Amino acid sequence: EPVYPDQLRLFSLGQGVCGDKYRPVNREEAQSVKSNIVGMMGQWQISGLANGWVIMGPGYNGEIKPGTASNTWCYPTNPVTGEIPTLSALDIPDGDEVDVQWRLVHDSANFIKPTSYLAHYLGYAWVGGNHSQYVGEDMDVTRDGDGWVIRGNNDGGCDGYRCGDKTAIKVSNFAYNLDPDSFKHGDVTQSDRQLVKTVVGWAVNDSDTPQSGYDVTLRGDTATNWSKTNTYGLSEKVTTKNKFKWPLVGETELSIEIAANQSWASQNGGSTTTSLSQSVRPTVPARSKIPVKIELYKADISYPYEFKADVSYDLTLSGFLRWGGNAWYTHPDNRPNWNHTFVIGPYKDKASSIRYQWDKRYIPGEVKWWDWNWTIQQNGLSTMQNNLARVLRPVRAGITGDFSAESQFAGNIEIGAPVPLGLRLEIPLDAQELSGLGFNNVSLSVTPAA
Amino acid sequence: EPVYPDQLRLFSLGQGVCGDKYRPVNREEAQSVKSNIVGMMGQWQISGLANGWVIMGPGYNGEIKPGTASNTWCYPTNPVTGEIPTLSALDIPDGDEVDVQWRLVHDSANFIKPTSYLAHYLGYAWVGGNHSQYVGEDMDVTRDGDGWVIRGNNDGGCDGYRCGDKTAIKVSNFAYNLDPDSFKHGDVTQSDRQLVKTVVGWAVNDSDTPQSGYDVTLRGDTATNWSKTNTYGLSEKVTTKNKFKWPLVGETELSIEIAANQSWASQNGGSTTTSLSQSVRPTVPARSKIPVKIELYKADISYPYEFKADVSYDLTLSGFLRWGGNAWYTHPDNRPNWNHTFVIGPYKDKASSIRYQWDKRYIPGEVKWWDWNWTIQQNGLSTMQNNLARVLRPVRAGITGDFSAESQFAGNIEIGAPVPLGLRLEIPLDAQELSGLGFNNVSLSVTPAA
Ligand SMILES: O=P(O)(O)OC[C@H]1O[C@H](O)[C@@H](O)[C@@H](O)[C@@H]1O
Ligand SMILES: O=P(O)(O)OC[C@H]1O[C@H](O)[C@@H](O)[C@@H](O)[C@@H]1O
Repeated sequence: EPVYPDQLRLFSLGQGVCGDKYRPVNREEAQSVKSNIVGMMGQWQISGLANGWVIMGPGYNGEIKPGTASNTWCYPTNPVTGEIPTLSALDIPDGDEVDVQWRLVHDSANFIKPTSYLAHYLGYAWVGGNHSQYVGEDMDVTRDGDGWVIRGNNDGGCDGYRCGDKTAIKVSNFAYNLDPDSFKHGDVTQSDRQLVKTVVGWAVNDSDTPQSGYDVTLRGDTATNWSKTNTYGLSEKVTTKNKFKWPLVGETELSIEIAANQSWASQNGGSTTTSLSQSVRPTVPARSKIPVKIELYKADISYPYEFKADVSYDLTLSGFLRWGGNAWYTHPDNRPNWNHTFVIGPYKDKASSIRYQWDKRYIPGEVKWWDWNWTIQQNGLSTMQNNLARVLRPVRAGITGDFSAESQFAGNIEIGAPVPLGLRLEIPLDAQELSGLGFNNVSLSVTPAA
Repeated sequence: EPVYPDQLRLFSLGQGVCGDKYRPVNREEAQSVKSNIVGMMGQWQISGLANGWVIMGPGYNGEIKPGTASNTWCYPTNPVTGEIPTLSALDIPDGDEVDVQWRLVHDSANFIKPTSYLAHYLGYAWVGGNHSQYVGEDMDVTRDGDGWVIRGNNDGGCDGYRCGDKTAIKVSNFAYNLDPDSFKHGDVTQSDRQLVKTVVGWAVNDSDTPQSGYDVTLRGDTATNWSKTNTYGLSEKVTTKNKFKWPLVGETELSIEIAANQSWASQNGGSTTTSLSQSVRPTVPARSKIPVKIELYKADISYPYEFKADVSYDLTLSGFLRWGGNAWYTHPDNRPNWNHTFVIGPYKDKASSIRYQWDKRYIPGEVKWWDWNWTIQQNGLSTMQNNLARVLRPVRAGITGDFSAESQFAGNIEIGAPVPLGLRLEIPLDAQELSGLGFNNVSLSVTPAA
């Protein structure tokens, strides 16, 4: 009965019209998940709803009001019910890699219990230590190269058929993707925008024609010099998927690009040369000159910073599958030894994706791995939704350090009131002082706007 | 010449087909704005791109690959160009409201210049004081009953036609919206999650056939206590637009609801009954009892928290429009007194929103206030873009203080494997003892899942 916004589909077939298998979303349903729908919309997008209503984009504040639209937000006549909720992220503060993983995989409520449950619901046998009669208790977490293994304790002996063969949950292949958008910074340790030099003068119009087609344009270059630290080692293994420019704090401007596919901890500063470029379209009255000034600045900035890195890992379940109750699509009854890897994080393929397999579980052709319906048959839709929501809970780790920059730049060429006496400049540029100041190859040139 | 996510439109018109005036987005362009496109997509939606490529929705990690789809992501053959960039937030350090307003309107480079320039680009006369030849200089900032007034110093004489009639920029109707997603916190002052009692016992199936039709259900209730402080008083005037759950720090799951349209400072919390209602539908074999166990915990967390509140305000330009040079759509030529207000912040209506006007500038019927194509022609596109980008640059204020919570709760009901001898329970519950631990009206009962 809840509308799942991740199942909406937009059609462009004319007023109130959906493609085969879809039907228009109504004003009340769209109200119930309103921020999800708007967030799936373009700034000024206006899309239709049932029965003469439209929802508007974030630029209009996601307003729902009567109106007509040739494109319509639609919802399946046969939606997939019982989606797996997405829980709030679990944030792990910055530390060394081993310590960050440890806080993750040794957490009984958020990792050991959920994943052991998962094993157990799929029919994996013996998911717990010998010191508990409950699933995912008495579980030893031990290092395995760059990951970990969690497996019931095996001290002393046991009963049960093959009871010594505990199921293992191997956590490996951790990756950490830094999210630029998660940037945050503590108090500005140091800040100041300092007027270093002013370049001042005149542009004259020596002619009868009121000159006004020309750009006047500053050129030249300077440096941004920056550095950062990394408080812990996890930074050695952290990357960012796409390059981004270091974010703007306050009234400064830097040219720092962080690069993709390269250690966070191996990008600790350096000197990139920003570029001077300002232009200005002045209109100059009948044989008059105009005052012209360009302010040159240096700026320092420094603060502690925090980004968050999305942690992903592979979870491999290994053990035998029980006679007369397991969830492999072929329902083997011979207790074969099994190994399956689920990718916990960004999707890699169908076989390794609980979300895919679960969302498609009513499509017979798609069921080539686990039989999720069987697990619902066993435990109820509820229990599975909540277990899987926990298993899939997003994990982030804090990546921290101190940041520091200084850069130089030029303000906008500023233009004054025209006073009376193909445009001409009279704005002295002391190449040598500027160069001494750090402003190199500076040049002022006049050229046409068309 | 980047692709503007805003101008993307999805068409469902068969493989490869766009609506008139649009063209398919190619795989390189999809790639450059991937997260934008993916965020407009159903979980498993697959959508066409140029030349037999497709992009897949978030469930598939935004993957781009060869494929066919009957809907297509398109882009205009003639896009609207020069979108006003969106700069990162200007961050004002927490203070009283008077401190936050003071800091904002007195900021020359971030407020006085850009607003002064904007008024000058629109044709307002004399945006500047007597003691400077430049726009947005020698500007007095005075208080006008409530908000502010920025206006050229008018002391001693001035030259120029009508030069005593200085344009004024007034700041007023401030508001402050807490952005929940801007959360960060300081040192996690104190944390801990402690077992206070284990309830154990049995559930019996005395009947001859297996039993799967009963929920075993825990009831009762516990208090949750949380408190927050407010370092400053801007907090009295902050609101959130929508309710949100206090965020999850640490491992701890606590339930807290910040309500909309209610002062931040008015919600420092207190004590809130939460229920322990919990349920499980076990399957007990013929003639058997399962071991049962419920764990009871207390947890507490505390820390300095920090959220950012968006500052929004009305910006009113008052002065006369120059003869032979203004942006009002009718281009008046009689130096009329003009007052116009823009809403710097969430959209309210067309007249008072720069972004809307800017973006719709090429629709002659939508030009009923300012002529932004004329501003572009007069000053150049880069210059207006950069100017408007400074005037629309988000301003935020830090909302800080201390957070603390105590909570009690039960782990899920756990079930052991069936051992041989609706459904019967022998699980002790000492009314008193439990109450002394902060667990009230505790009960365990069995009912039909129907
Ligand atoms: O019934 P199966 O397939 O042999 O499972 C073998 C074992 O699996 C589970 O882990 C437990 O219930 C054991 O007591 C059981 O004997
Ligand atoms: O005569 P107008 O064009 O109405 O403008 C009057 C004055 O306005 C502006 O502030 C300046 O450009 C002046 O040089 C001009 O004299």
